Amino acid sequence: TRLKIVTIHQEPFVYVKPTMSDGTCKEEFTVNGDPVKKVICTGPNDTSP
Amino acid sequence: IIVASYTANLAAFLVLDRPEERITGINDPRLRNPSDKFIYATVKQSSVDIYFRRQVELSTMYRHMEKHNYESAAEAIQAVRDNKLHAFIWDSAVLEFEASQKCDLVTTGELFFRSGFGIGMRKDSPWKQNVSLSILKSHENGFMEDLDKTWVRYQELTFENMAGVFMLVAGGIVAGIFLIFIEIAYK
Amino acid sequence: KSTLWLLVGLSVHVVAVMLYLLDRFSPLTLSSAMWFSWGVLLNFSARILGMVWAGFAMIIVASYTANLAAFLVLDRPEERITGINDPRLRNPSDKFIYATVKQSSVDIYFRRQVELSTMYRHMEKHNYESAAEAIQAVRDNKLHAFIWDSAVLEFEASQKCDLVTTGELFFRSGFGIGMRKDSPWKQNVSLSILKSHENGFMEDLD
Amino acid sequence: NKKEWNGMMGELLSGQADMIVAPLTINNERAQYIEFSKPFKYQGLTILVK
Amino acid sequence: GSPRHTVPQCCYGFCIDLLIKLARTMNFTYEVHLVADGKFGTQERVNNS
Amino acid sequence: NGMIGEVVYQRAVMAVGSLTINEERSEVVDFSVPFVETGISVMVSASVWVMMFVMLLIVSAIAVFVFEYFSFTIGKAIWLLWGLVFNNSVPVQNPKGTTSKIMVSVWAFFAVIFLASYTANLAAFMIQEEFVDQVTGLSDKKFQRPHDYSPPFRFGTVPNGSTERNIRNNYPYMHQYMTRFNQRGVEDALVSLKTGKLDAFIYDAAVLNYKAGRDEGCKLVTIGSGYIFATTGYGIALQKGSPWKRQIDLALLQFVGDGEMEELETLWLTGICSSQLDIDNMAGVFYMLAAAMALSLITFIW
Amino acid sequence: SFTIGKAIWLLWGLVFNNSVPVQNPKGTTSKIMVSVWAFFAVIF
Amino acid sequence: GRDEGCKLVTIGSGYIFATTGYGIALQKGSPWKRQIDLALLQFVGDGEM
Ligand SMILES: *[C@@H]1O[C@H](CO)[C@@H](O[C@@H]2O[C@H](CO)[C@@H](O)[C@H](O)[C@H]2NC(C)=O)[C@H](O)[C@H]1NC(C)=O
Ligand SMILES: *[C@@H]1O[C@H](CO)[C@@H](O)[C@H](O)[C@H]1NC(C)=O
Ligand SMILES: *[C@@H]1O[C@H](CO)[C@@H](O)[C@H](O)[C@H]1NC(C)=O
Ligand SMILES: *[C@@H]1O[C@H](CO)[C@@H](O)[C@H](O)[C@H]1NC(C)=O
Ligand SMILES: *[C@@H]1O[C@H](CO)[C@@H](O)[C@H](O)[C@H]1NC(C)=O
Ligand SMILES: *[C@@H]1O[C@H](CO)[C@@H](O)[C@H](O)[C@H]1NC(C)=O
Repeated sequence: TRLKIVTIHQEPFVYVKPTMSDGTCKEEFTVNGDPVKKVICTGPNDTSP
Repeated sequence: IIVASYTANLAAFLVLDRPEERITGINDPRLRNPSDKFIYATVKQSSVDIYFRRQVELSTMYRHMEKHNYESAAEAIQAVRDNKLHAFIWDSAVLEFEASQKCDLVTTGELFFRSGFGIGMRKDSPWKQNVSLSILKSHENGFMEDLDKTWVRYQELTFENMAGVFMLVAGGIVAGIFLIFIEIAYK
Repeated sequence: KSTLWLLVGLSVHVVAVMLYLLDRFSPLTLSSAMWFSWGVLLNFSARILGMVWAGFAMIIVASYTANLAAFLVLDRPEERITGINDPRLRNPSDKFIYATVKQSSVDIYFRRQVELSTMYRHMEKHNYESAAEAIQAVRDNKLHAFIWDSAVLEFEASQKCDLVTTGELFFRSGFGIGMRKDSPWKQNVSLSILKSHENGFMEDLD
Repeated sequence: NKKEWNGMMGELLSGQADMIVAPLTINNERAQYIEFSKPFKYQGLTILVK
Repeated sequence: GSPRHTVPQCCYGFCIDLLIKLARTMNFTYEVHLVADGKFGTQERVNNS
Repeated sequence: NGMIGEVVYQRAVMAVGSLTINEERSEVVDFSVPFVETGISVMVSASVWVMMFVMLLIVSAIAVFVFEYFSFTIGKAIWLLWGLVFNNSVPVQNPKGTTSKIMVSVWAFFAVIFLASYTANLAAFMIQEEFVDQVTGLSDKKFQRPHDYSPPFRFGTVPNGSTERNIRNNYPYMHQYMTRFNQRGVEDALVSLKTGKLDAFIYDAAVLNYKAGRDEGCKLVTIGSGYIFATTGYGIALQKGSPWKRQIDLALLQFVGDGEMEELETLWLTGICSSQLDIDNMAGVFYMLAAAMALSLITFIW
Repeated sequence: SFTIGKAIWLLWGLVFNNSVPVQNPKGTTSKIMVSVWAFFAVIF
Repeated sequence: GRDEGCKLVTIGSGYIFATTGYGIALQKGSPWKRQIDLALLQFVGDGEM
């Protein structure tokens, strides 16, 4: 039932934002009032160099 | 007839001719034998690299684009913004959205290797038929148009050479003020 | 190988009369003021409206220069074929009449090429005997194209300037002397041909 | 002297991942080893300049 | 057009003077005549056999 | 019926020919990988004046200075100034001051280079070929009702098609308005669009692109490039459980992944395809002269 | 007062849009001819 | 055709020049001559050249 999902940091497709207070997101709207339902992902800051 | 010839050669200078900043796609012979003036590469370890590696008529560019392989596409954006590049190979709609972001980033006219983005999947698995049926159900309704409304569809004077002439006209007026006061002192 | 000017003329024939009425309403002379308006549109609020109309006259003559430049510089009549890669000849019609000499090398050369079978089926209803028949037919505009070698067509272009060739040069071939089988007149006759090649006798024949 | 994979395919084939939901360029060689789904996005290649 | 009219006329030009140069080079006499029809020649089926 | 009736009932092996892909066709058989992008389509038939005003006031102030040194051309120098920009040769005033002659000569040199640059601007506007459209989407207000706009137009598809099923599963009222507007043949609809027995037509994308690439005159013009459309692909249909499917998919990926597919598309497509018009500019001319006579009627109160 | 044949200096002088004063035209035939010639000079 | 900016310009298109051709050098009396000649005539007269 739990599916491992992995992706690459695509610039117009995968937007990564730091946490606001503690493991949370900022619920913002689009230009048409649609709230962007974010997801809690886990990843590194940059590459190995 | 002097000012008619001047109108004619200014129309020759700024209308008909053009500095060929464009490449006209992959079939540019000057990029078939590149140099240090034509700095162009792609993302390191991509499918486009293997696609150009299989084709034997794209080996020479494969000998060139291997010199400056970049990790991410944002590295290529920062390099071509800071004039470290001259051309970049990438897909269409991402560059269209970034052209909506930055107006200086302009694509070219040609379009080749019409490929497709999907979802990377495993071998024989129960997540094969139902997932593809869900994708086709997303294709058949207006959800793809809504996805285009999220990111794809949502986008974001004549002072060329005679502006300096206009500034020299203004400076000539300023100097002519003192020249006319000297002419007033003359008579 | 106009009406908008009439509308502007009717407009200014209204404008000059109403500006003379404006000048009369604002405190020999009639025709003189009309002639002054004639000198206004062509080489005191009425003077202000007249100088605004003079600005309109400059933008009208600038638009006239601009659209005559559109009329003769950028546009080009589609009278060219640009060689074998023309979709007019890949998909012919009733007004696309192209042929060659009947029972020539063009027939076999387009009969081997199976993708050129459309021209093979088209020219077989139009093949003529001699090239002079082709010249006489294309002079009366019965033809539209003619697949032929370069030298004869360039010589007839020097004769008749309306005969214009195209840009592409395909199937670079060679013309020699028709010779028999094994014979002693094959070797040193060809050596004489090569001796004609090495000197300026080809230039003399040019 | 053995050929392997890395990146998303390296994490997938090692069992560390189970479903690569990513806009990956679907090509010949990567489908020779694993099965792919039908693509959602369709676009070609082009050149970005300044 | 022509029931029987085959006459000797005058011929000159490019290939004629080329053959005159060849006859100046190689030692031979000649017999210049013309082709009967107006065709090059194709490998076409004769109507019998 | 058709190829689905031949393949599913095991009278045919596979559908090598072209076929639209939707839900129930993917339910009955298993399609291959796509090879061509074939969606659906609809075929149908502010700084110059400010600085010139500032320099106009500067020229008028210099003329006032010349008048203060040395007949009524205090504010009437503007009538000589902007009037002789346009070189229509209106008799205005003969100045005696050398200052005014030098200033008007510099202004006239600026006017000559300004008119030359304006002819260059008109040529640069004359370079471009503008593109106009009538319907800009599948959700058009024209598509709601043809009585809503002044021409009652007409739209058609091919009969018995999967596009009709997609419309009936997307917009049943569109099928209701299409029921009065049916037709039979693709080339019949082509002749109906050319002669004028049809206004717009709804079909797939690349087939109409091939028909427009071979058409005389290039009058029928597409709308967009698959942006407000279905944007699907074509593949090969095989029976469910066929062992040859993976090898056919690898063969298609080899045929696409070498540039040979682009050569085949180049072989089987065609990549082909005035007078005076200033009616918007002339309408602006008439509107500005109407505003000018309105301002004159305002100033007539004194 | 001097427009016998001196109007050539107004004819070919006002072809070129020079804004230089030359002569005051008085004949109606002269003014109509100068208007037609001025349109001819603009198109020329 | 590979010139940087088309700086060097040719003269003519073979008019007051030698106007010769290229061939395959074989030995005198070689049996492979006719086969290579017919192969070249096939390679030119099909659009492959
Ligand atoms: C030129 O053509 C003639 C006739 O085919 C040949 O000339 C003879 O060549 C042989 C040598 O093979 C000499 O011994 C003879 O003296 C030549 N002439 C005579 C009198 O027969 C040969 O084909 C060519 N020879 C040259 C000079 O190139
Ligand atoms: C997957 O698809 C089949 C066929 O439509 C259906 O019977 C089944 O319930 C679906 N669910 C699964 C197993 O994910
Ligand atoms: C040659 O042929 C033409 C056409 O058949 C004929 O009219 C003419 O009389 C003939 N002339 C001679 C000289 O035989
Ligand atoms: C003419 O033929 C004779 C035959 O003996 C030969 O010797 C001579 O070389 C020839 N002359 C020319 C011009 O070839
Ligand atoms: C045989 O018939 C064909 C039909 O085209 C014709 O072209 C050919 O001239 C005929 N052969 C002879 C000997 O006339
Ligand atoms: C569409 O299908 C119907 C049967 O449902 C048939 O009668 C009709 O002829 C078909 N349309 C065509 C091919 O004109």
